[PDB]
Amino acid sequence: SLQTSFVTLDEAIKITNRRVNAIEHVIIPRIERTLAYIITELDEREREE
Amino acid sequence: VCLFLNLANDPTIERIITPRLALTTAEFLAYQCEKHVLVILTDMSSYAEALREVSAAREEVPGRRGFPGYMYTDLATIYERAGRVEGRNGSITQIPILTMPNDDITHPIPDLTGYITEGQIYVDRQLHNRQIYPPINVLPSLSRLMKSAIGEGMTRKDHADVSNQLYACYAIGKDVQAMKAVVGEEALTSDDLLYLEFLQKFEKNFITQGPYENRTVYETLDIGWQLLRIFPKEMLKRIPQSTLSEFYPR
Amino acid sequence: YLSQPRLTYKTVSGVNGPLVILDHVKFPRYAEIVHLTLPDGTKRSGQVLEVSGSKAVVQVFEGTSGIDAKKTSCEFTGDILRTPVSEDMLGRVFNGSGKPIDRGPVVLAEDFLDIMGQPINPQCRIYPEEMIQTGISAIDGMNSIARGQKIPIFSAAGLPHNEIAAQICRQAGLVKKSKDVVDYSEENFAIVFAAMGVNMETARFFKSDFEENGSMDNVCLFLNLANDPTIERIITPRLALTTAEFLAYQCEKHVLVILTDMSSYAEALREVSAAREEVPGRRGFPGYMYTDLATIYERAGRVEGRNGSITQIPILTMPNDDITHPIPDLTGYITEGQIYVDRQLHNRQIYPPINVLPSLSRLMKSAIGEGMTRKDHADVSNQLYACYAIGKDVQAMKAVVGEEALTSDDLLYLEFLQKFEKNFITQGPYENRTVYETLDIGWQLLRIFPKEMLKRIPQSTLSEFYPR
Amino acid sequence: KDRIEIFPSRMAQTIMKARLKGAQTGRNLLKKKSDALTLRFRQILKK
Repeated sequence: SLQTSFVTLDEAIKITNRRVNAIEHVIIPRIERTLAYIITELDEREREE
Repeated sequence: VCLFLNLANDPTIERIITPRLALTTAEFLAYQCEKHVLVILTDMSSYAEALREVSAAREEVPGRRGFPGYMYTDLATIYERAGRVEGRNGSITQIPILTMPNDDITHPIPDLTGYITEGQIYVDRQLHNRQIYPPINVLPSLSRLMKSAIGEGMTRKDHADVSNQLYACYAIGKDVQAMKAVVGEEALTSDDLLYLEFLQKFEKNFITQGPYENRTVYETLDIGWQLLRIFPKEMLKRIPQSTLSEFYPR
Repeated sequence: YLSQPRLTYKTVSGVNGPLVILDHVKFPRYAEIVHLTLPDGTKRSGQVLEVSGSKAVVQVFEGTSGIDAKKTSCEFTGDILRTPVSEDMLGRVFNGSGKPIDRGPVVLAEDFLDIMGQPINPQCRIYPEEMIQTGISAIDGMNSIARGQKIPIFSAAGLPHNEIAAQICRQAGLVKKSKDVVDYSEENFAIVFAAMGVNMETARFFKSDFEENGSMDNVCLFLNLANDPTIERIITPRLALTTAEFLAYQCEKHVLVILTDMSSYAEALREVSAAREEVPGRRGFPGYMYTDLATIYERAGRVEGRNGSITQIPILTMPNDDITHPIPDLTGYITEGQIYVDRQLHNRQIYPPINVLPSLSRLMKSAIGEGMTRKDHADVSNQLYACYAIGKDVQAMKAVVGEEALTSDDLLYLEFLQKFEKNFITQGPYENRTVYETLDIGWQLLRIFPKEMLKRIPQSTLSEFYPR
Repeated sequence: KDRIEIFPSRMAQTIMKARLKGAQTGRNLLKKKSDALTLRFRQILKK
């Protein structure tokens, strides 16, 4: 019983770790850069007026 | 058929009068010859551009995006030339079109056009990218008068609920596509595969018509029901059981 | 002093918007108060905005409407605005302009002062040396307010910050009673409250509540409904501050000024700027908003050689709950400390919805101490904060880890969370808790665990307080 | 790819800040699950 649980829990940990890693090294920088660009554009538009 | 062509190499300023002549002729044909007429105005973006140019020439105090503040008033003067009249028989049915700068819904021109007129059809780009024609996204399309223009005798007792339910299924299907993009099939279940299949067959059978495909409204409701049959009658909530007891089984 | 007769003009070279331009005025000066009389007999006040040779411009307070060219009198005063300050103003109620509205008499002025005030010498500043009690257990225990500290209260549209303000008003005071009540009877504390940019329901609610609490004998009240002229919005604070100054440094009292809805102040100032034709600054707000809020906030503290103090608790709303909006940004920069309210906590039906996790303070270390309070305060605060943070993040953990894998100590942390939100924070509108009651409840909540988990408390105080 | 396709605006600033906050909360919640899973792994291999 112990060994069965171990063998399945290994791949469970692997998929969870892959998900958290992909989340922390793909989407967050992308959103942050988009927000930087948005702030810049808003500033431009106000200054023209 | 009567025309008013204004090519792109013509003088720019005469755009501000071109639609007015057409609408004046339309009013005459509506209320002096008692004929039902359909108006079509094209490339209103150029019309807005001409207004911008004449305004910037006069050095007036400007508005959003460089456009004059009074755009809404002028567009109100142009669009409200439509409707029917007591004691008369003719009518004006106006269908303008316009282009979207950079596909931004919140651009001032389309915003004001949605605000004055009665909704949108929204030829969508992504559907066109998949060779779909007419590439129209039904989800943002709005038509206020449709609610009372349908019913028993006018079109049929069986019009509204089909429409509302199909709208709801489309919305939920796009939601499922978004959630799949977030995660994937691993956490989903059978029903999500069904909704995605529904989306596929709805973009296959409902929207896509062809350059000469002339459909009839009763046949259209038949197709709507054929699409609705993909699911059980129980999962549907918008449609009362009353219509299902008469038109679901087949 | 002044003995010359006043002038009056029947010259109107034009009117535009909220302004009235005239000319042929003899030796005009800036910021001179001007009266007006219309054809129909109405009287309106105003101020001088622009002056250029014999040309003058006056912004009419009450709003321009129906001012003829030829039939209009315009008397001049020759003096800047001056307030009739007086100690006896306590127990009264006024409008923005200072006219009484409670069926009472005009103030028999005891002294006249400049509305603008004067900067206070940094040499004669005195650091705060002691705390106060506001009546809120959540605020006193977790976040001390010294004498002379400037702590704002960030809120948003749709929250019950006004009720919190009223609660603070009807219960604010001192805790000198540590040693004896006999020496505590010498009370010299008062409150001045400036409701500004307030709708009618809230104005009536304030008046009724203040009258109900029975302590109106030491409360001055200023009201400026949103109907009243927009310029009176930016004159109410100056009157309130001048009164607070006169009471603090000429009566040696301990005054607590509470300002409401500084966003409306900002909006009124914006409108004045735009009417004055000046170029806009950042976000449409004027550039010198920083200097203006500075000259409003900086009138407080303590003065060497005078037994008195001024404490400021401004309130304001954050548009769109945006913490980087300029108004809260500048307010945070100028002032010391900050207190939050959180939407979720109000949405948990918890009153007062005070979110202590992002709430800070700047003078807590020196406001409290042996003598002025018990010796068991700072460690208790640190322990409560640490326990609560553990409990909240631990609830976040159990949300996915499952409640079955939790240890028993984990259940103790959850128990601490629920009891802390059930009793310490929730008080009810009239449960007047003191500081000592607050620390009693804090120790009782800490009793759940053994002293071993309580690793922020020194063992010396553990041998004394923990086994109670 | 490097920028989520939307027209810049203030409303867009609100929605993107909200989406960033959602991603952060998801990351923290995943970290907690990973903590529990590695605890189970260690306790299984304990003895």
